[PDB]
Order: sequence, then C-alpha cells, then structure tokens
Amino acid sequence: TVVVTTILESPYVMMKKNHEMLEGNERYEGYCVDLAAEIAKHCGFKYKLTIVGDGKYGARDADTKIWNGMVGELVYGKADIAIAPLTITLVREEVIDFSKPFMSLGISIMIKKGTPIESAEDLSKQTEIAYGTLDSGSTKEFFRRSKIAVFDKMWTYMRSAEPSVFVRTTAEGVARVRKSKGKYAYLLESTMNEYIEQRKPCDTMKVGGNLDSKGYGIATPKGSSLGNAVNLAVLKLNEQGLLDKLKNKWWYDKGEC
Ligand SMILES: O=c1[nH]c2cc3no[n+]([O-])c3cc2[nH]c1=O
Repeated sequence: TVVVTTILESPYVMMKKNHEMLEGNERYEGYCVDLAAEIAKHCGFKYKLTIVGDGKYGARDADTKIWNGMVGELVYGKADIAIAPLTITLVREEVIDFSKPFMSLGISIMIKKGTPIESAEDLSKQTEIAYGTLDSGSTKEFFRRSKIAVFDKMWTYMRSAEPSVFVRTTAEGVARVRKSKGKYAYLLESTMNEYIEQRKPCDTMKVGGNLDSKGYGIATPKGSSLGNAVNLAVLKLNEQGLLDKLKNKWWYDKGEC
C-alpha cells in the first residue's frame, strides 16, 4: 500500500460532511481525491491517503535547512508520493521529482466586486486601494526579485506601505479583500482566486492576466519506483480530457455563483 501525503486545501481535499461514519480514503472528497484514484488506477497500486502532519506544502528553513510540509515527508521517508496542489519549483525539484503539471496557474489579482482595478499596472499607478501578498512565499519573492518596471514599482510600494499589506494566511488575504470595502486587493494563485469567485457571498472577482506561469505536479522521491508511471498517467489524463473535467466539476459544477 502506497502512502500518499496530501493537504486539506479546498477543493483539492476536504472532509466529507459525514466523515465520522467513514474510514480510510472514504473520509475525503475533492479534486485531488479523484486524481489520486485515477493515478492509482493507471499505475496499478493500492494506496492510503494521509493528511500532511504539519499542514504545510514544503519549504526549507534557511538556517537549519530542514524541509517541512509534504516535501519534508517525502525526503525523510514518511510518505511515498504527494498528490496535492504542490507548485513545481526549482528548490523543491532539487530534492524530489515532479510529474509534468496536472494544472496550470500564476499570480493574479483578487478584488472585492466593483473595485476599479483591472491589472497589475492599474494597481501600480495608484495608492487609494492598498494591495499585498502572503507575508512569506514565492509570490512575495516574485515581486522582491522582479526587474519589470511595473512589478518593481509594486514591490517598492508594498515593502513600506502602512498599515502593513502582507497577510499571514491565504484565508486572511481573502477575508481582508472581502471586509475592506474595496480598499484592498490581494495577489495570489489564480486557481484559488478562481475558486473563491464561485463561493458565496459571491463578492470577489479574479482580474487581469496572470503575472507569471507555474504548475502543480505530483511529487515522488529521487529514485522512486513510482515516478515514471505517474508521469505518463498525468499526460494520459490530460489528453483524455479528464483533468479539465475534474477542474470544471470542483470549481463550476459545484460552484455557488
Ligand atoms: O507553496 C505553495 N503554495 C500554495 C498556495 C496555494 N493557495 O491556494 N492553492 O491551491 C495553493 C497551492 C500552493 N502550493 C504550493 O506549493
């Protein structure tokens, strides 16, 4: 039985309402729950879903150099594969292998409906509406390291805006957009931004083109006997139209807006 690490992040993995009456994999539902079943079928393995102990994706402490999250669970042997919306990045790929992406995404803008902002350039050319990102992570780093004039102007503003425009969690970023009466715009992954829009009170919108391009991938340890098959399975499901189908199902068929 393959041990699958994953993360409770909607709509990827969520507890079914009647989870206490159930056990094992049946306790969960979501895009990644459906994906794990397809990947297992196509690779021929039995598996057990487990939620990542510390509830994190995967980052390496700059001082201690220890890996936390799902990446940590793979490099320290606690799980055999990670099936979740784990972004394919250079630092992670140095230590684990990623399948080809199963979903595309990029940095985007979340506004409270009615905010007169349509792009990153709009935001950079004004100060009435504050804007920020998660206070740690790649989105913040994107701006910090960018050489593009608009993005550098945005970084300059954000780094010294008061009150602080950075938030501790994704949920706080969403709540701040919702409760700031149009005076705060949040930068985050387009997939989450698209998902919010679609969730009641239906008061947020995704605007502008993505500012970068990335992808989520299934992760396995270096030398894993699972890597090759998992990678072919993702390509097959994309070509059969199944990945698009799952995305449409969890974002729109189950949408409320
Ligand atoms: O560092 C990460 N950060 C992530 C933040 C996310 N917010 O909404 N979804 O879905 C997310 C997926 C993420 N995946 C990552 O690997």
